[PDB]
Amino acid sequence: PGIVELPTLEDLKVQEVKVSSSVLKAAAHHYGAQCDKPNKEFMLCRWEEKDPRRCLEEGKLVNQCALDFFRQIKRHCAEPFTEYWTCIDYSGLQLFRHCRKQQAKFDECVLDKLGWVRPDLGELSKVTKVKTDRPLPENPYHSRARPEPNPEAEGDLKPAKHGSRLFFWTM
Amino acid sequence: MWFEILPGIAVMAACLFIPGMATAHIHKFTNGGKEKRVAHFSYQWNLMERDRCISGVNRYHVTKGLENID
Repeated sequence: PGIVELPTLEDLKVQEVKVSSSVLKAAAHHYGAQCDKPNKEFMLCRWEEKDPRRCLEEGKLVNQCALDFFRQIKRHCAEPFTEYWTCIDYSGLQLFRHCRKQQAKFDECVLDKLGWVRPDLGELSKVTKVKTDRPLPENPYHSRARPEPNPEAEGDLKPAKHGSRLFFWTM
Repeated sequence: MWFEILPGIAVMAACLFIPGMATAHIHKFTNGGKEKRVAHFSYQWNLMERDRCISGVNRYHVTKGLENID
């Protein structure tokens, strides 16, 4: 049925984040509220294009933008960050309700050195009007042409010519 | 007297007590200090497999922070 052409191995070398889950989830909200610009249009690319291959250009940017956020903490209160994310992992659910004191310590540090405020409840869960440059695909499913529907029935009803016309029956 | 129930029932207080100690201690031992990560849904399992894959040493229970990121 054809060619399954896919991107080469050349473009699949991004500076992959080397962190673990706990440190990923320890920041989470601040990372989500400070790196939304590359997240939104890339995810919008994932939905609109309906194909992973066409969103490689945005796929690397979100990973790259993560590093700029991540190393920004290293030049700042990363020691409170280490104490935080090294206390989250100890819980099996990776739950924040048991690490509230370090939640404050990370928040109070990031509040003034950088200014990333704590996202209020429900703020992340919000549809956003992400600006984009790419035009919308003409057919995201690459749908082919459509069969022409059968001609529509019309015309005023007329009495059945010569009645029932079934064997000898008339009228 | 009635206190003679205590050392006979204390065996239960030892029998039904070490399984929790065995599990809890080995959970910290098998998973290296931290308790075993639970995955009741596919998202948590995807997190664990990512942690195991990123570990390099190929264990989910060893985590790396900002030190690798340069």
